[PDB]
Amino acid sequence: EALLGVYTNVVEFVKFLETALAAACVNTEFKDLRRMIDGKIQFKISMPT
Amino acid sequence: IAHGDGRRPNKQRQYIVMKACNKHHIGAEIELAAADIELLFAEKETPLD
Repeated sequence: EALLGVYTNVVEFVKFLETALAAACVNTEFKDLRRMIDGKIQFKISMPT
Repeated sequence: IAHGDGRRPNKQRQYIVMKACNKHHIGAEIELAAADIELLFAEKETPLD
C-alpha cells in the first residue's frame, strides 16, 4: 500500500508597514513603552479673525 | 596564687565548655522596573542618549 503525497500549509503575512493602511498613520516605534505611563501633550491653538 | 606559708589554694581548675551559635534571619525586598533593566542591557552595544 502506497503513500502518494505529504503536504502542508506555509503561512506568510504582509506585515503592518507593507499594507496600505500605513498611509493613514505615522509609525514611530519606541524602545520600551513601559517607561512612560501617560502621554499628556498640551497644544496651544490660536484662530485668526 | 603560688604555694607556701599557710596558704592552701583550690589548685588550678580547667573547664571545657561547648557553646552553640545562634542563627538569625534578615529579609529584604528590592523592586526594579523592567524598563530600566532592559534599556541598560541591549544586544546592540551602541551608546545611549
